[PDB]
Amino acid sequence: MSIMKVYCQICRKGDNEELLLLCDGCDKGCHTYCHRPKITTIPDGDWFCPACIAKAS
Ligand SMILES: [Zn+2]
Ligand SMILES: [Zn+2]
Repeated sequence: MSIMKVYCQICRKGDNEELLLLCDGCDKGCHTYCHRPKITTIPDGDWFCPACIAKAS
């Protein structure tokens, strides 16, 4: 078996799940308020993290 729990890359906590953004690209997580600059809109759809966007460019 495999158990997967997502934790924020910055604070390493898995609380505040609505605000813990999960990347569709790489499956890593980060809270809106743990990003800098802080994210002040909750994405309505899927999320791609800044590392994945930089690489895709
Ligand atoms: Zn965090
Ligand atoms: Zn990513």
